[PDB]
Amino acid sequence: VHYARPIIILGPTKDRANDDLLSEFPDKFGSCVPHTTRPKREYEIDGRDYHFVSSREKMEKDIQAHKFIEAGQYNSHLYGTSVQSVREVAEQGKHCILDVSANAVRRLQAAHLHPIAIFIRPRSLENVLEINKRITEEQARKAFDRATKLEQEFTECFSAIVEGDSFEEIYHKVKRVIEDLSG
Amino acid sequence: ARRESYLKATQPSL
Repeated sequence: VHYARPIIILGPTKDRANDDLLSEFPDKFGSCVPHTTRPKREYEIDGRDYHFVSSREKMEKDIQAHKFIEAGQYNSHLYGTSVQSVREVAEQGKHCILDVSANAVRRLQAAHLHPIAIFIRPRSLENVLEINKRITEEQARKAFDRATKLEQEFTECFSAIVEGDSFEEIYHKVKRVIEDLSG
Repeated sequence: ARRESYLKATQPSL
């Protein structure tokens, strides 16, 4: 089996693009599961909702030993996506579709996992409204501002920058981008 | 497949 590079899509509509790749090509795209020290709720399922960690000290040590591409605290419990969880998907020859922040890109590269980082760049506020038709003007201005700051601060880590007048255009480009950079 | 707990932990207000 050949290693498949993990994927981090960023920018407006990245979550729709993530869901679409998984639902269209389940043979080439997969997901991994985050870790948490929060205790498991009865209905939750270990290895499915989270990898539930019983020792907060254990997770703290692993975070400091760089075992996570992303980690943080909420409601006094730890949360993170582990290097190994990405590696397992990649080793099985599937692109791991990651829903992580841009700071994870550098951590994935430093962990030698060779990510594909794709930035969907809005051309303007109006372009945001073209490609996401379910949001208010305010939400679109917030998305546009976030994308401007994202590009200003993280443009050096992008594998590809994609643009378009509709989500369909962006999605076709995203798929074509992944095929070009994987071969 | 959003995990709201996870997103709050990893996207803290700065």
